[PDB]
Amino acid sequence: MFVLVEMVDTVRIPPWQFERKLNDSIAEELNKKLANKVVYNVGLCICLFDITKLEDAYVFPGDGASHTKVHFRCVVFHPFLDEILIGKIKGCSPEGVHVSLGFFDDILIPPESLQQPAKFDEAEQVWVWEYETEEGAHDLYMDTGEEIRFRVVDESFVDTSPTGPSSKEAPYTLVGSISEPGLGLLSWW
Amino acid sequence: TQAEIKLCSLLLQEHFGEIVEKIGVHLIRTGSQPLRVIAHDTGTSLDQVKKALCVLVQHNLVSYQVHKRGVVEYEAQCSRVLRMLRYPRYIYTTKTLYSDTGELIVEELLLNGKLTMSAVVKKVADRLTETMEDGKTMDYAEVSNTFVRLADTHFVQRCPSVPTTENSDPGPPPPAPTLVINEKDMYLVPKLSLIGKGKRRRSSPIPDDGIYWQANLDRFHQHFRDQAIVSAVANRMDQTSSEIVRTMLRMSEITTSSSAPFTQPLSSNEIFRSLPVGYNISKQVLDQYLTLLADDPLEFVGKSGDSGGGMYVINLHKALASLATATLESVVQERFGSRCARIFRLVLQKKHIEQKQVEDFAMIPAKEAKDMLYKMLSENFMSLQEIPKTPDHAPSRTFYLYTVNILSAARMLLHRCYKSIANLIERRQFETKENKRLLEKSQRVEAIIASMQATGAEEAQLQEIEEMITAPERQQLETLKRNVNKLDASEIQVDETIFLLESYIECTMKRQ
Amino acid sequence: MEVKDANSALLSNYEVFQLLTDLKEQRKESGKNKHSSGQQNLNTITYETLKYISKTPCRHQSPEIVREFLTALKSHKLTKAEKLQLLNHRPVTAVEIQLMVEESEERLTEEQIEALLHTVTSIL
Amino acid sequence: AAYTFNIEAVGFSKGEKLPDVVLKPPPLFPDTDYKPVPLKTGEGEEYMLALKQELRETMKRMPYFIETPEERQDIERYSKRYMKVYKEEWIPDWRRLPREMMP
Amino acid sequence: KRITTPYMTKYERARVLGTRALQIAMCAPVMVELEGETDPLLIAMKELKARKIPIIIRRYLPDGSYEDWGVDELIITD
Amino acid sequence: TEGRSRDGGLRLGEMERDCLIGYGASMLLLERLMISSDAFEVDVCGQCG
Amino acid sequence: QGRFRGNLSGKRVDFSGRTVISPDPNLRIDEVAVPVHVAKILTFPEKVNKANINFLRKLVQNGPEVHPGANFIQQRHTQMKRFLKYGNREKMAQELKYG
Amino acid sequence: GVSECIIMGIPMNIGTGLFKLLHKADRDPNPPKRPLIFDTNEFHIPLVT
RNA sequence: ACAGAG
DNA sequence: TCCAGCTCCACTTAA
DNA sequence: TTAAGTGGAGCTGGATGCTCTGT
Ligand SMILES: [Zn+2]
Repeated sequence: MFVLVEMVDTVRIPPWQFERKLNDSIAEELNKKLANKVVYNVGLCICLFDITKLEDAYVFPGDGASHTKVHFRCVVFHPFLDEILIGKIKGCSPEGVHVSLGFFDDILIPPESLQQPAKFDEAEQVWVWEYETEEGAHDLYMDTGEEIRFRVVDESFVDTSPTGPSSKEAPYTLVGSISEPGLGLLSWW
Repeated sequence: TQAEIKLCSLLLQEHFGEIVEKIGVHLIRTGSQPLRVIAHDTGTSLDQVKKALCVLVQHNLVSYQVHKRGVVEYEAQCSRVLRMLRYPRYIYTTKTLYSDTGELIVEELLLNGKLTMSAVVKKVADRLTETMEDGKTMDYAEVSNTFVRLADTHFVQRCPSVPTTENSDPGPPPPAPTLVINEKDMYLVPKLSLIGKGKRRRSSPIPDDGIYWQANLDRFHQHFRDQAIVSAVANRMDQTSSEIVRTMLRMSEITTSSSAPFTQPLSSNEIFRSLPVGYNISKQVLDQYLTLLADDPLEFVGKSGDSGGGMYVINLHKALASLATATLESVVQERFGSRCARIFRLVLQKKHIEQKQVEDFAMIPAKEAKDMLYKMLSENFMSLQEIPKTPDHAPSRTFYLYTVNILSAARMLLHRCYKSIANLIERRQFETKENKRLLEKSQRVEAIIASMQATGAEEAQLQEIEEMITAPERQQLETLKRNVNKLDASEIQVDETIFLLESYIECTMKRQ
Repeated sequence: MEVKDANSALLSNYEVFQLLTDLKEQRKESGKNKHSSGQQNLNTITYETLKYISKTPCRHQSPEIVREFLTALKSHKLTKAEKLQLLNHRPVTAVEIQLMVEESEERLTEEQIEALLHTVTSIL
Repeated sequence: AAYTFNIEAVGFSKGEKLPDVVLKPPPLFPDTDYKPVPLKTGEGEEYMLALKQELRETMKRMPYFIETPEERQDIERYSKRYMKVYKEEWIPDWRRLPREMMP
Repeated sequence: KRITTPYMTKYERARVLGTRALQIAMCAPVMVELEGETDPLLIAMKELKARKIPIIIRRYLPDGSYEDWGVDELIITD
Repeated sequence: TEGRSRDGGLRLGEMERDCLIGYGASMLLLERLMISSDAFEVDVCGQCG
Repeated sequence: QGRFRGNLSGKRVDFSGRTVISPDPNLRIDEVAVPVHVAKILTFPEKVNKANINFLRKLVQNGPEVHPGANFIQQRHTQMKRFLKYGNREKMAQELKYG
Repeated sequence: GVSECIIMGIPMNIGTGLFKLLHKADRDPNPPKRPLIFDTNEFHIPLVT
């Protein structure tokens, strides 16, 4: 479900690390700058996948470190629209249902895309669903959060960059839907 | 011309879009260029440049010529881009002289840029079906009958023709065919025996091929020039006197240059038969009018002859100088008030004048006149002569004669107009873009009514439209429309000022 | 840092399983130094991704299992985004094919859908 | 305190009534005594108002309005044929147009 | 083939010793067996005489082409 | 600062600059005339310059 | 005395000194005698590494007033400087790190 | 040029500035790539005609 | 601004 | 205290 | 006869060494 992103960078290798093969030292110094961070237009970087090319290791004047331009590919969790995923409920809230996908927690099920039978919680945090035959409106998305299946209808990037001179909002947002048949808790289908 | 290029950028974006306004503005700003560097200076791909250039040449907005070594150079026609703004006034004035068929002819010619005579009579017939009902078709005969009347009156004219390759230079194909204008056949229509009917949108080899036709924009300016002169005479003298002027100008139409100081003289003996039969005036009283017009110091008419009875000419250049001055004085009056407009007409008649004579002559005191004088310098309505006593040019020993120059103040005022329209468009587009949220929302509710209008459409959908939360919002959309309708209407009305000022500037230039 | 291709390839979750397992074989032979939080970011994202994938049915697969899965599914007129989803989630009921494949009730006949159920569960 | 220039060369022969010191800058949009002339109305000046708005809505739909091409669509799907933006294409007259502009 | 002179110029010698001294001042591995020297530039001069310096000199021709010469394969001289 | 009273320091003039160029001493001329006088950092916008 | 000649092409520099010169033939031609009063002021930043750690410790212990000594000490990723006249120098010598 | 390099604080081209130094690291350029398993061309002939 | 020193 | 450009003005050729 | 291109003469603006050492 992931993608590769082809990226370039100039990596500074300091001179105490000259006792190590360069392809090992470069990869470590790249994971330290990319892992668990969102790169704006492309998504959340998991780790470096491989180095595809490695240019000349210049030494610039006034420093002793070596600078080398690296060509590399990185595994990034970018899910395409209308994809099916499975994940666990962390919380119920008035604004909707919040889903976790392992590492990723900013998954929104909006109430405009929830199941139609029940749509306004009666002063309760937990969301509800009513079926006439079974369960009299007490069926619920439990706080323990047994895995739901959801379909990612929308995603948005918000540019979390400094405004004004210098001297926490979620930068990657994902919006699901659950209204289709076959979506929901796994035990329902 | 930074105001012109800013205004041309908006017009091309609204009528043609983003990847062609880039090429259009670049041609206006840099002048003529070969094709390869138009792409490179812009970063557009070569296929998009060809698409952009071919649409700008279709609507007659760029010319092309062959040069040394056979390269084509394109060249933008800046003034012809600005005349896209006057298009509704053209479509209205054809509806005044001609029926609704003549309105739809000019609309198709202006929107497609060039059309063949077979193509226009087709598309006018197709569109006039919506104006009629109960079986009656539009037929191609009554379309052409107005087109050939448009042609004789010179509102529509043939485009520059491709040359005959077989007669001239047979052989290797040229990079561009080096088009030329023929003076004989501009107003000579092809004869068409084919007739037919317009299709009512049910949805369930060509003889005049290459005879393209386009609107003759210079003929509309000769119409609008007449209306400015005729209406000025209607105010100052009388409606009867205005008709005498309208009679002279309508005869002048076919036999005079669109740029000349004087038209062909006409005798009062031949004016008499040309005036409509309802004007219960004797020939002797007709000569009373003509002398009292010629006595006027505004000199809209003059004598210029004595043969065949009384001979009279109407002055084209001197009427425009009056109208440009009346335009120039009217903006002074509204911006700074009547007492300042007094001083503007004072200095204009007392061609060079000093402060102590201004307060004496206008009966405006000091500390009120001088404040008005010094503002008119700083808005470039008025000038200083500064005759020196000595080659020091020192301020203590020179007499600061004021002057009004009409030509420079007309060029200055025209520059204010181009930026004024650009601002009005910028306000409309800002309020349209920042309400795309509500405009989509008000579309989608109306889309539920438009889509599935009749087939299977139950009555159970007519109340669910106002059930959305857009019903309180509606107050904003009434504010939107009243804003846009005032901004659009002001964008039309400032064009009345441009045409008066530009026609004066156009005639004083000899372009030698 | 500059990006030369945003979307380059689609990855199965088996390749990420194989990547992080090969990563784990050579990680944690040196600990975090706390000269910078950079090592903390790498550990938390690697661990939580694999703990997610280890609860997905992508385990026990292999390169020759995945390659032959495409070979069997080659003849079925499915796009990449549909073949990818059938691999990663292991469908066993009929309903999620209408989710994972658009207009499946129009493109695939009921016998073709039930052949697709068997093609998944016999190979995977 | 005196300046570099002599103030008597500018003016101020009496020795008083120097202009005051501006404390706060003047506002960006100062108030004006005069107002715009109200617009012209009529049955003819309003028909030009409606024809002007119909030329925007038409010339955006006509084939001369070359829209910018889209790019970097992520994946292919079966909703591509259902969502193909169909529009007919205009063709020029390549006699008048130069040879250098064929697509 | 490489057309430029095989001798190390005084400017190449000055900057190799400088860049190596700055690298030995930071905690880089020393390739020679040092013998109680403390001054980084003196250690770099032993590495030059022993031909152990890991620097490549990229000679630049004015058209933009280049030649990569090893410090160990230039002819050093006083 | 300018001199002994103010613990001023010494000048690398336009003539001493001409000497160091003739040695080809590019880094020493950078150390003397930037690093040990007036080294600074500015924020430069790459868009407007 | 303008920018381009007075402050840009040439400029006042620190770590500089001036004194009267006098002969000494017992020095080699590549040597110059520097007085102790200038040598105690003109400092050189020696970066701590494996070859000089035990040498610089003795210099830190002597401190500012004895000639083979040191005036300042600066920590690895810090840009403030500890003036070594105060504090106990035998503690600051023990806490030398590489870098 | 030399004079504007001293003004702007960048090392002059002449002298020791004419050449660049590369570090002789033990590196393998164009290293062995990880094969993709899924998104290879032979299994993904286009759907549309 | 002047005097010095090399 | 010494020295290149810029502009004004007479001075022949040419139609 | 005069339009014009080029000579000769006067006006204008620029420049004139490097540092410390004191009042
Ligand atoms: Zn900026």
